Amino acid sequence: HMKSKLPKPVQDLIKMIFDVESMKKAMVEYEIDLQKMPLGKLSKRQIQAAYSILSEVQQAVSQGSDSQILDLSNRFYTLIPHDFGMKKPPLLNNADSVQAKAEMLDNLLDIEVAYSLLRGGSDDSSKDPIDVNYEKLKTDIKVVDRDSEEAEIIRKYVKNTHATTHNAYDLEVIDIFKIEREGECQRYKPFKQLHNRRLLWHGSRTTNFAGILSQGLRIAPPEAPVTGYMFGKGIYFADMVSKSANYCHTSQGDPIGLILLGEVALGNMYELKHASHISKLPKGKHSVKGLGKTTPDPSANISLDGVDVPLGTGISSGVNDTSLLYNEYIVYDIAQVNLKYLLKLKFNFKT
Ligand SMILES: CCN1CCN(C(=O)c2cc(Cn3c(=O)[nH]c(=O)c4ccccc43)ccc2F)CC1=O
Repeated sequence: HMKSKLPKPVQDLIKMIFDVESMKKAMVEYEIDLQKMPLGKLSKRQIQAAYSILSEVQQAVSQGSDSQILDLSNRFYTLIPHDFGMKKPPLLNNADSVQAKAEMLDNLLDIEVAYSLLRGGSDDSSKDPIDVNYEKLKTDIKVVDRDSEEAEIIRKYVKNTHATTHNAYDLEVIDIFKIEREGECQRYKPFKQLHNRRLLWHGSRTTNFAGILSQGLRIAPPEAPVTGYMFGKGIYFADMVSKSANYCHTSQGDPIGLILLGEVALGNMYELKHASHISKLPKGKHSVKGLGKTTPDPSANISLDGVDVPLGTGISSGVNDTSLLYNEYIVYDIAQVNLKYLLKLKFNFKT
């Protein structure tokens, strides 16, 4: 094949996110049986059906027996096969069980998209598959120069917003990509001049990124249990890098992670201290802010392309009885997100 004229950083990114064995490695981390439910048999209607059984388990938990729960728990394992041998699998009887399997199915949606791009489309041996797979993302990815002003601001955002409670690792920036998904700037047009636009982090495991770059950040479907998400079904962002970095699910056994910097149109924020499982905002509000105990210093805010970057050092917020150590931002219309950067990160675990 022609050998591909993309920059080396962009080529390594494509290999990373379209890695088939990584998708399998992620599936088994959720205790899925690849014998019964391999990567190829995975589909949206099975995932949605599973979500719905998870919604029924939510219902039985909210109204209090281990007899009826058993049947609902078993129907879930019927739809998404798990690896337990000749088993008796563990019972899904609490809110934690619901949250955990919801977060798995979230990931399965992104893996299904990644794999479907991989096995859809055309097969040309005279093209480098790196280029082939790059085109399927429908995203322009360019490497940012390490000396540029936007690189300096971004590295400072990474540097200044690592939390003391997440000090089991620290982060090096390897590559900074400027990204532009097809049609997203057009979709963002109604919110482009809205007040309170903020450049915020979103981390995910690397096996979600083909899905994210092709489909954008999305809302979990109607079938998903709204109780499974702290502030309902929306797109979640953080202003502290380490909080988002945790959702990469790096380890000593694979600490290369990817993280997004997106422009989020927050507008009039509906501020909350504790969990609230809503499927729609109250009138006049464009986002939810989960109020952190700590927050980046408001005096140290900086502008990048007319978007506030909250890159100050973490200080006290003056909020008392909150569930959240750090801030959290949720939007409930996918048109309120414009993804601007993607960072490849080097996790230095000190444990
Ligand atoms: C089905 C696709 N999907 C559902 C998962 N998703 C989210 O934004 C999302 C993400 C999380 C977890 N999470 C997360 O994965 N990354 C974060 O940076 C983050 C920051 C603050 C709070 C939660 C975070 C929890 C619920 C969610 F809905 C976007 C998304 O595209």
